[PDB]
Amino acid sequence: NPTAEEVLSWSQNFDKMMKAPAGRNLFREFLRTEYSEENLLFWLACEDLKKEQNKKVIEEKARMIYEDYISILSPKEVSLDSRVREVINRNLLDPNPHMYEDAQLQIYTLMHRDSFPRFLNSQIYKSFVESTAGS
Ligand SMILES: [Ca+2]
Ligand SMILES: [Ca+2]
Repeated sequence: NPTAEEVLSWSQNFDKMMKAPAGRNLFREFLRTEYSEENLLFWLACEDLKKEQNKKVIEEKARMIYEDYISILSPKEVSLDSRVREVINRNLLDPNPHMYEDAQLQIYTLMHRDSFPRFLNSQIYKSFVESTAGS
């Protein structure tokens, strides 16, 4: 169960927050307030895919990820460099569970550099810290 001090410690360590299930859930709540939650949803989907070996499951999950977050027509599309997308598009024709690893790192970095600082300045972050303090 995350304490006030744990929630506060995340302000100096994005990696620590992202390792914590509560860190990811609290961050997600914030991201939805600024309509950038697709980045984290994609990141989580990629984490889940990496744990699969069954070919049908890999195919179905890889294609779902593409359709939800990669296709230029998806409403939950994430922002990726053209070289990353090119390699994804080739891999889509023969899916493997590591095919989103580069895109995952790109989106992690985006979250770290762009939305994370805004999280730390948000009233919702203040309220998270204060909701777990026993004062
Ligand atoms: Ca959005
Ligand atoms: Ca396999």
